[PDB]
Amino acid sequence: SDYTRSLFTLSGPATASEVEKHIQNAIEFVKRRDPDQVQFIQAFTEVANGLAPVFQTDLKYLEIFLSLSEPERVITFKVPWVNDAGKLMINRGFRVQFNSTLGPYKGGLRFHPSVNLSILKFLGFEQIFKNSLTTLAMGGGKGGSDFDPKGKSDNEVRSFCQSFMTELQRHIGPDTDVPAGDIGVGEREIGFMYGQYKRLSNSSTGTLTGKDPKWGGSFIRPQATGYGLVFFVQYILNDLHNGDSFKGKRVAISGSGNVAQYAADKVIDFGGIPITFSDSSGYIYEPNGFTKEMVTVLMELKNIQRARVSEFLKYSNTAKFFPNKKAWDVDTNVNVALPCACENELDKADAEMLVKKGCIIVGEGANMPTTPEAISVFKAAKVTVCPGKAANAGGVAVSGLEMSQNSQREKWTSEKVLEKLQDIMKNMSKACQEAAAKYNVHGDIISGANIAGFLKVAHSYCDQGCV
Amino acid sequence: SDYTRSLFTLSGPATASEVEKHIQNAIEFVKRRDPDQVQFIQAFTEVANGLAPVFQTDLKYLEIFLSLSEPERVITFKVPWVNDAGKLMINRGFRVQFNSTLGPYKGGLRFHPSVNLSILKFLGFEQIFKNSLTTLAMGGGKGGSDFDPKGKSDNEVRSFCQSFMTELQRHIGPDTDVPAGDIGVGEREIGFMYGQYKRLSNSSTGTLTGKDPKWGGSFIRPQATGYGLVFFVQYILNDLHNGDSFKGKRVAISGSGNVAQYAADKVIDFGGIPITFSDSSGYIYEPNGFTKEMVTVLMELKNIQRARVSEFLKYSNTAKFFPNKKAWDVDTNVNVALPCACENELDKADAEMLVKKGCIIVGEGANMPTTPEAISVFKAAKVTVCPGKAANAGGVAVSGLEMSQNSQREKWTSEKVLEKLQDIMKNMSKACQEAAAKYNVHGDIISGANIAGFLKVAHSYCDQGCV
Amino acid sequence: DYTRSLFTLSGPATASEVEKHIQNAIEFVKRRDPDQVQFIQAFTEVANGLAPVFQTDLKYLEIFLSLSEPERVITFKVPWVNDAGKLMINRGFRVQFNSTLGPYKGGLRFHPSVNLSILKFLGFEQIFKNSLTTLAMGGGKGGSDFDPKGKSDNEVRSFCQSFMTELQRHIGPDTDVPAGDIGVGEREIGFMYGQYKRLSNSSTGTLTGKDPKWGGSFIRPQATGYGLVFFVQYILNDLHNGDSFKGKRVAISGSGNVAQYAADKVIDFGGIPITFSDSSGYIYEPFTKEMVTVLMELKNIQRARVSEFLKYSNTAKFFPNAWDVDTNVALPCACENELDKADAEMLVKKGCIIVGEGANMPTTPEAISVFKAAKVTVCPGKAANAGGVAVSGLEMSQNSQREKWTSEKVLEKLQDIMKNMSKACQEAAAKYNVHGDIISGANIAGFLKVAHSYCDQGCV
Ligand SMILES: NC(=O)c1ccc[n+]([C@@H]2O[C@H](COP(=O)([O-])OP(=O)(O)OC[C@H]3O[C@@H](n4cnc5c(N)ncnc54)[C@H](OP(=O)(O)O)[C@@H]3O)[C@@H](O)[C@H]2O)c1
Ligand SMILES: NC(=O)c1ccc[n+]([C@@H]2O[C@H](COP(=O)([O-])OP(=O)(O)OC[C@H]3O[C@@H](n4cnc5c(N)ncnc54)[C@H](OP(=O)(O)O)[C@@H]3O)[C@@H](O)[C@H]2O)c1
Ligand SMILES: NC(=O)c1ccc[n+]([C@@H]2O[C@H](COP(=O)([O-])OP(=O)(O)OC[C@H]3O[C@@H](n4cnc5c(N)ncnc54)[C@H](OP(=O)(O)O)[C@@H]3O)[C@@H](O)[C@H]2O)c1
Repeated sequence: SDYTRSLFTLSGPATASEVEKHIQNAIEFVKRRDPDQVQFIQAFTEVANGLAPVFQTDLKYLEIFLSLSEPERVITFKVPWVNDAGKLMINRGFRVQFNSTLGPYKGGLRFHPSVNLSILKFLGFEQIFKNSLTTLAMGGGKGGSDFDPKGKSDNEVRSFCQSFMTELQRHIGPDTDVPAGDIGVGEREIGFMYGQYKRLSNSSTGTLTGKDPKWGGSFIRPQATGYGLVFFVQYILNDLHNGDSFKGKRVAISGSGNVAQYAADKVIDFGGIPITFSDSSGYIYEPNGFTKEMVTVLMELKNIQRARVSEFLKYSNTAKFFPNKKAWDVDTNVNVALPCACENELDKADAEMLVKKGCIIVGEGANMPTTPEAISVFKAAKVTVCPGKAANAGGVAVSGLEMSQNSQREKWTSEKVLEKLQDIMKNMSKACQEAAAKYNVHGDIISGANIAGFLKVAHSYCDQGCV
Repeated sequence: SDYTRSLFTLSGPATASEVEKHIQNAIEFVKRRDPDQVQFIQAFTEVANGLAPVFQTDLKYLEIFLSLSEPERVITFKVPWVNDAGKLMINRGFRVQFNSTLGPYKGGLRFHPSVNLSILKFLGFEQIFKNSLTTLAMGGGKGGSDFDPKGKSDNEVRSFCQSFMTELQRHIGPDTDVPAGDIGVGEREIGFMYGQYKRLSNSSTGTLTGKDPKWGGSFIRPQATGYGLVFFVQYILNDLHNGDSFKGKRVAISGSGNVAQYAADKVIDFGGIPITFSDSSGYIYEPNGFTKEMVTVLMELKNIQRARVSEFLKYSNTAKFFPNKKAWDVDTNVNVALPCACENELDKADAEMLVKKGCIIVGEGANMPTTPEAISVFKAAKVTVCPGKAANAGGVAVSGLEMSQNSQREKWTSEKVLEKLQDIMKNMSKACQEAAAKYNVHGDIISGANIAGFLKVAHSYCDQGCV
Repeated sequence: DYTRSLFTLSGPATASEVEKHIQNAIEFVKRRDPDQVQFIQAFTEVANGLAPVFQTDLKYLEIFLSLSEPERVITFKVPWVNDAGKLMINRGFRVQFNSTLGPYKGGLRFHPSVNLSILKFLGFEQIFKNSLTTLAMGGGKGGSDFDPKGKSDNEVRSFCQSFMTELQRHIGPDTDVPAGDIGVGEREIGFMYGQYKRLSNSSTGTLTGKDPKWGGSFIRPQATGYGLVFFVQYILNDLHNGDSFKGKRVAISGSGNVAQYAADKVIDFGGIPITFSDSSGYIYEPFTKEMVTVLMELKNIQRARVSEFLKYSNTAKFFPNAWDVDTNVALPCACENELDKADAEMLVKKGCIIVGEGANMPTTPEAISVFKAAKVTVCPGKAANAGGVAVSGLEMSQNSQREKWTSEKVLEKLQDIMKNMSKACQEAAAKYNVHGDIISGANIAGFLKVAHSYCDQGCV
């Protein structure tokens, strides 16, 4: 029942070495088209290599992957605005509308002086497949500006947000493109942009996500990524570790932001014991673990005071702080590791420590926390690694549930949103295992997440005539 | 109260003979407007004759009926496309937007060399009143082209589908007109047309039904018509036969396609015993019935092997095959007959056999299976006949549920779709019973389906000012 | 100035200070687009030509910098199926740079070399060339890396239709009117117009370069050559005290459409075209209208060399491997950098008083210094070869009026555009204290009309 077979030049099975040669030809082609987009080339390389098992079954999938690598539409535009000194400023705005096969373009907006086309293309490309994994009808996109919010008054941010949306509104809509927040775009910016969009469009629709619950926002948004991480690991523990669970397990958490805080809260609900938190200055350790009340104290320190983790020692006599050390160094048995801080935070040496300390599963809350060599250590040790692209998708999944609520003109209760998120992570975990088994890398959830995300997009793309 | 009375020339009660004359005047008027639309004239005649009891209460309903017989909008358009040899081809495309009183125009697309305006008008006119019966907010329409898919490559169908949708997209939309599949338009064509519509409109909406579950499709689509038939008959048995049920009932099913297969499955869920299946070559018979396992084997033979019913004897020692005979000929008591093969399959002699064999109810899975002379035999014998326009509407009902899921941006589970389909058939059966009791006679479900479908449109038409 | 308070830089500056500020502007442009080599060079060259304006008020350098950011750039995937039935994906672009003076206007280029940096450089320069025409046209440029060579007519048709299926969403008669360029001629304009009309369900002037049977204009082939002669003639009257082409021996380089029709209009003005050229060599006849027709037919149908025509004229002489022929007005109409320092000294010694550029940048910088010292006026190409874009604007006017003009009416309007363009260049040169420098005057006039209008409109 393949109606698009004739369109593709490459076809049929291939050996592993043949597939790498074809992947190299694809990477070179991407290089020639965009010679200096370093981040985008690297993202294409990583995703392609993660799909090698699929390409071995049929090389047509590599051709589909290459055709998806070209964005459907990119809009770059001048943004004029007047600052509080009365001077004209000009910034660059972007919206990369990468793929809409499974639904409207979906993806955050980043306001940061480092923003450029290469960065937004790399984030938008990966966003296609993370959004695919949520099982929701969402395509992939990303946008933003080189506008730097730092040092700017509230009114200057309002002026820029209004000018930025004056152009962007022409290209977005509730069934077309639904942007969201990112670095530099939080509740303040989403509100300013929503007001401008509503005024110009003369409509109240779900054209942005991350909105305040008072006007179209959703519950569980702050907790989504941390909770979704724990839901995913809990389901992987049951399915792959023969009925195991978080109950009674000591959990080493890195990071102390929203992902780490709310992952800790859900671990406690499941009976686990979170023992560590961390930041760039060091890590704190509670030998008998953190309680919900203790996590609340930490949340106030990080979210209100924006303090270092060492400050928690003022509130707990049992807590110990270790400067310039990672959470993985803690001297105690650790049964579960949840890196929720930043990319490359868990390296080869960290993985070797955790294996000896008794770690059975790793759950990635941050993006690409585990180094390639650390993943090799865990694979050899038979320690399951839950990939971030599936496990940390709770935030975008709730963004889709926000679109659903706006489409339904109904605000769900917090309990209903939480049930929907857990069920999404349940279905996502099953899809990863099934994809891994079908392609003969059983138990490789990292491969299963790459395969499941890509294949739904690829098959639908051919269903739709490859346009 | 009555706010439109002054608008109508015909009014008031009328005798049966007066109504017969007025129907003739209406038919002649329809002929003069479209002298050579043979199928449309016949469709207008058959629906009109089924509504005589309503016209006897108030002739204004005949004037409303005549006004509904003129489509709100018909669009015909040239469709240029280039075949695989590089030669320009021109086909004719159509969209008959017949009525939108109860909701957006809803109806399938047919690609077949026989397609013309008269055929699409007859299907679109009748579709108004079946879609009304689903209780859902759907109008009536039909479209397609004289394009002949036979002998065409996948690429040639893709080329035609894109050019066809290039024009059609201008006249349809999620709140305006939602086409679907039909003969010559299956998933391949729905996929190709959806991709083109998405590209031109720059939107992801439920503007087509019959979509794949990966991008906006619904569960229960294969099972919808067979399940809905059994749901409808079950409710008629409870309401009209004083708590009767499918439990313990021997069910003679004709046909061996999708309707027959899934009707048997739902019969088993309700405790009935399906004893027969049939095709053009003959019928097979199981004295003690078919199990779900036996139906599964039959489904594989028909859907994959494309075999005849006789092949099933290879898998069952209890099965018996009778060549060149109808399922109604089976020598055993039959309590329920479900004709699911084709029009006019159950004639006067077959009905006389079925009454003597103990048949208490007939449920039409196919279109017009029961001949007029067979219906008279059933009426005298007090055998309930469930009209097909209500009993086989499960497919269109699920298409409405697909629109609901797209509007809500939420994919329902199989179980939720099935419950909603069952509730639709419950309210449809109650409405048919109530209309028959109020206007013609208790237990005449055929009259009740004609009346209930028409009156919801007619009263809504007057509510809306007859525009 | 209602916008004075908006600008950080203000007030007069010395020549060295302007050089410092221009360098700061260039560095800012590089960091934003580090690898857009052609665009950086384009920003640099245009900025240096405006240094006299910047010295009067640094506000203009800040305006120039804000103009260097496109209003809108759209890049899009173009899927199409070739004659073998295989899916092909190409990249399409539309750089909508500036709309201050009117709808975005600029050609479409289909060539494998096409990329964002090139289209930005052409689109930026197009803003100021279109401003010089005096017509209400902004600046833009677009195209695709699609390569027409080796493609069948049907493959070009399929690509053009898919390309326009996306492009139609962003263009329109009052919004953006694309045109042809390398790789986009009558064939492609026709295919794209058909797709646009079908999707938009309208017949409007959203493309220029259209066939006269459906919205096209006369004088389209002849515009650039005719406009060059008009511009030089008006400069001769204005700056050389009533001088004219009549009786003047005209050394013309090249043998394309520009050189041919420039020769035809030179003859109409009473001048004597003495030279033509090709890459293999140049011919010199101590030519008539009949001879030019033969030369055009021989070159345009046979695709022959100029030497082949020398067999057809006994008076013609061919020199293998145009300024070198010696005899008692120079019009370079062949290619860039064709006129070097030594050639300028040759021509000055031969007595040439005016140079008219039909090609892009024919005269080297060192040659311009030689002509400047000799007081030989050089008419910049960006004004003199703008006749094609001017007639494209006249095509928009005819479409807006739903009236097809006679050939005579189109030609009169093209001539009047060049009369007003030459005056605007001269007056700008006088106001900024470089009298007779038509090159600077063309740079100044094109920029100032956009910049002042940009401030009038609130700098949005
Ligand atoms: N929706 C989401 O939130 C979401 C979803 C998927 C992935 N992610 C990824 O998750 C990470 C951030 O999660 P978040 O939202 O909780 O962000 P956040 O609020 O910035 O928290 C990040 C935490 O990591 C810490 N950190 C950074 N570098 C570190 C290092 N080298 N060693 C130890 N701690 C370090 C930070 O401490 P300092 O304050 O000292 O830097 C902070 O406590 C990023 O990688 C992000 O891309 C987030
Ligand atoms: N499924 C739906 O969406 C839907 C909805 C409403 C109404 N219907 C109607 O229901 C009927 C069947 O639908 P389906 O989906 O089951 O189609 P199908 O898959 O073609 O099955 C039709 C069955 O009837 C048999 N048949 C045809 N002519 C016959 C004859 N003269 N005597 C005995 N058997 C005969 C066919 O056997 P052969 O292979 O020998 O022909 C086949 O097994 C048609 O009237 C259709 O229009 C279907
Ligand atoms: N035509 C327009 O609409 C237009 C408008 C504005 C500006 N221009 C500019 O004008 C220039 C030429 O335009 P065109 O219409 O004449 O193009 P064309 O019709 O292709 O003719 C160009 C001619 O120049 C010749 N040539 C190339 N390099 C040469 C060299 N080094 N010495 C002598 N001759 C050389 C070529 O001779 P061969 O036959 O041996 O190749 C060719 O015949 C280009 O720079 C173009 O951008 C054109």
